Amino acid sequence: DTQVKLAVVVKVMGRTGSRGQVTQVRVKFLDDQNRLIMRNVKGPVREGDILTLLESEREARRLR
Amino acid sequence: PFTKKQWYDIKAPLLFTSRNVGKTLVSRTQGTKIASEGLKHRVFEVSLADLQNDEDQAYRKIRLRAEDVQGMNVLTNFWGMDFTTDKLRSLVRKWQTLIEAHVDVKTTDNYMLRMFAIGFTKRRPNQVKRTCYAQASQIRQIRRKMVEIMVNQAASCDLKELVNKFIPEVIGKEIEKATSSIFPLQNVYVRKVKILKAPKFDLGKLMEVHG
Amino acid sequence: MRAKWKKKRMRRLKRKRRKMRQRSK
Amino acid sequence: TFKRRNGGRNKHGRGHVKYIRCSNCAKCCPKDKAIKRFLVRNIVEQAAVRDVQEACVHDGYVLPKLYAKVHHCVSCAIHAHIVRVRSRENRRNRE
Amino acid sequence: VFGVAHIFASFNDTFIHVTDLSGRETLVRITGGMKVKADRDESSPYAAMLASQDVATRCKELGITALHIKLRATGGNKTKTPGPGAQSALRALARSGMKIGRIEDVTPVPTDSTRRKGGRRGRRL
RNA sequence: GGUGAAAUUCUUGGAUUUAUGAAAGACGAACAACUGCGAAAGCAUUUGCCAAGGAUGUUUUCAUUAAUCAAGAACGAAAGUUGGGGGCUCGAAGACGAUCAGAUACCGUCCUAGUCUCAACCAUAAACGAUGCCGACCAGGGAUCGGCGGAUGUUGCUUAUAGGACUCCGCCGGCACCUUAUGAGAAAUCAAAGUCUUUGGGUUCCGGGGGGAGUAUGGUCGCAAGGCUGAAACUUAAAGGAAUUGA
RNA sequence: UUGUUGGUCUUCAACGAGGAAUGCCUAGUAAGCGCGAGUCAUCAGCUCGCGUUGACUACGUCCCUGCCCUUUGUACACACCG
RNA sequence: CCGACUUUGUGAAAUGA
RNA sequence: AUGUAAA
RNA sequence: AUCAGAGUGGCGCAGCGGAAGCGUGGUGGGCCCAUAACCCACAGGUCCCAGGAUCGAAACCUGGCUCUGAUACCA
Ligand SMILES: [Mg+2]
Ligand SMILES: [Mg+2]
Ligand SMILES: [Mg+2]
Ligand SMILES: [Mg+2]
Ligand SMILES: [Mg+2]
Ligand SMILES: [Mg+2]
Ligand SMILES: [Mg+2]
Ligand SMILES: [Mg+2]
Ligand SMILES: [Mg+2]
Ligand SMILES: [Mg+2]
Ligand SMILES: [Mg+2]
Ligand SMILES: [Mg+2]
Ligand SMILES: [Mg+2]
Ligand SMILES: [Mg+2]
Ligand SMILES: [Mg+2]
Ligand SMILES: [Mg+2]
Ligand SMILES: [Mg+2]
Ligand SMILES: [Mg+2]
Ligand SMILES: [Zn+2]
Repeated sequence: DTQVKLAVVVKVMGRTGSRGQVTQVRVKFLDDQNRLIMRNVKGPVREGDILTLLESEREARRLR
Repeated sequence: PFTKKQWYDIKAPLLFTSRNVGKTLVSRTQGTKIASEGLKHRVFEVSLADLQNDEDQAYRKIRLRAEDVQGMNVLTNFWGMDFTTDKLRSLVRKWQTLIEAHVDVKTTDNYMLRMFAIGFTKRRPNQVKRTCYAQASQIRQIRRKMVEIMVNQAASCDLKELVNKFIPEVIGKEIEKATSSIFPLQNVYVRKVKILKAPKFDLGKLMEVHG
Repeated sequence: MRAKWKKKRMRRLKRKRRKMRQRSK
Repeated sequence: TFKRRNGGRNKHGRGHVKYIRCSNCAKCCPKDKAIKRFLVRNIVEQAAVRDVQEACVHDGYVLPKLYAKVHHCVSCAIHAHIVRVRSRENRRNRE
Repeated sequence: VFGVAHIFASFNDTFIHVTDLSGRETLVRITGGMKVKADRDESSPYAAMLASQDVATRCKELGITALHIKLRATGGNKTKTPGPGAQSALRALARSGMKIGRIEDVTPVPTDSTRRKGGRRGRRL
């Protein structure tokens, strides 16, 4: 029973993927605002977007 | 499945400042698989940082031997020591010489053990030369000094005073004070003290060191 | 290694030519 | 044609150099020819270091570090981009 | 109250092995492949994520509150670089609710080892 | 376990993992290098012993005793051979599981000989610096290895100094490297492959287009594998080296 | 005439959104809808123009196919279909 | 080859009753 | 994997 | 000479009456510049020749053909 948690995209680091189709962003957690994690995001995403996030403790790695 | 397990309190001898290094557990004492005599020889792996309440000695793991239990309270005596691998790999680097030695020692208490010593030359200040190598005969000379000094410091009373020479790093800091006439040898140490063959149980001998 | 394996072929062939001579000796 | 001055290995004054094993394919290449890097990595990368200083029981504790001297052959070094094919002129420098 | 977490972090799999302070009794041994369907997922860092979450829960349900970590690679005559699951296991096993006492690498490193699998030219693929 | 993914394989007769310990045999990490020694092959744990060795130093000796060397001789990696010891790891052959059209291969598991040691053979490697050996001259520099000489200036040393480490300067003898043609070269490149048509220091070996071929035959050595010595017939107009542009 | 075409009544097929594969397209664009011209004595399912209605997706990447530059390798030059 | 009884006595512990 | 003899 | 065994897709072969397939081969697309290879579809046969019984045969029995394998010994 994970409770879906929220983040804001502070900066868009890049655009990874074989076909360059998974944005790699750096998210900051709303519920406790000192946790910043690098995640993968698909589709158009800009700065300040709020992302719902089912499972939290996974993170990506630079140029995944 | 984990309900027939009782914990036990591992308490270290009086030659260490801190006590109660940890908690072990055994199956409840039956007969034929009695717990007390059944295990009786745990070898715990505990750093010396939490036995001296410091962080300068965060390296220098001590391995301690469980040798008796007294009423839900596990006695212990020293059984050996070593560096942490991060420590040793941090010390050993390029562009210098690594010096090592080893000796068998029989302390007055009927214990046989082995000493491993290690050393590394210094770059003196103003040394413009990129490297610091000895010349394979001074290596042998200071290896011979380490042998002589370490056996000299040994042939003492007991593991008590031997280990309390270990604790303040006696051996190292009077290896270079014995050989700064050949090379400085920054980071002289004793990596490993291997207790080869202990004499016997000797509960009385245990008791005053471990009270 | 075409050079090496040509050498090995001639080694085998010369061994077999030798055998035919210890036959017709 | 001779591709390099020293042959890709620094062997002068010797006749035989003890071989070693590539850390990836285990190929036996001489110790003076293998691409040898002394990698010293953190136990965890810097995005997970605050989170372990928030879990170390005793304060003032510093993270250990992985020291390891990895060896590669030329094949695996090229393939994994440890080293790269450089121009005829840039090839020579050792910096 | 202290335990010891032997994190065997090789490739192809990852082991998280918790014992008492002596190494003679395994309180819990959760394996990355116990928590996935794929014989290729068995080595990914995610497998170590959740297989460490369950270590933490079965560790709270046994009592020991702080943990001496001891990481270890394949060792011997093989790689000495921990598998992908090492850092994932530490990351998840610290933040799932737990206390880490002391980190240390106990990977087997030989003074010099026996001959290594692969032959002279080695694995050429 | 293993891989990209698999399966062969091990496993509730408790594998994998953890700790303690014992046996076996192998290997000697990191230190470890444009570093040393060795005639080359080669030689990295410790101490002892045994002989040997280059350099350095020398106001010691002999006095040309020297250089290179057909015949002849010593050593000569790995493999391999005869026979003991050992039998960990790894592993030709062999057997499997994959892949594939095939897969007698690369990949994964088991593995014999072998890997190790002894006694005795063998005599070849891209045995390489693809660069014989001794000698002289010629261009510059900083490194570094060993020895020696000279500097004051600090040692977590030294009953004080000397000496050891370190800084500076110079000699020899090493292993090399960086810059430049005024040189050489087909150029690549080379401070020795220079001092070559302005051609001559000495000496040994060795090549005469490509194949046939290090083959046949003869000899000789070897237990054998093979080694050393080694043609012809015929065929061919190119084969080959270096560098340029393009693909 | 092997019915040029256009009407009228009747005849009322397959086709249930199409396998492997593959094409075109980034804003009045795709797609839907008609008109005009070319051909023409007649025949427009075509081609070239024209407007009408009017979007989803993306604002990327070198993974597939290719292109340009540099480096590198080459036993290729009719040039890797070597 | 192994099983039981017999020579075959003594006391001690741990598991079944 | 491979690539007219038809110049 | 007797006695078994087997005659099934183009080839080698599976089949237990309701009743026909497997690999491969062939035919048509697809990928490729083109051929393989690979992906997707398509069509198969006088179930050796001639009878019978059997709801129901290629199978079951029998007659005819062709190959193969055995046994043909004491004198
Ligand atoms: Mg030398
Ligand atoms: Mg060699
Ligand atoms: Mg077990
Ligand atoms: Mg040296
Ligand atoms: Mg060593
Ligand atoms: Mg030769
Ligand atoms: Mg030669
Ligand atoms: Mg000097
Ligand atoms: Mg000729
Ligand atoms: Mg050429
Ligand atoms: Mg018209
Ligand atoms: Mg037309
Ligand atoms: Mg296309
Ligand atoms: Mg040509
Ligand atoms: Mg081709
Ligand atoms: Mg062909
Ligand atoms: Mg076809
Ligand atoms: Mg085709
Ligand atoms: Zn490799």
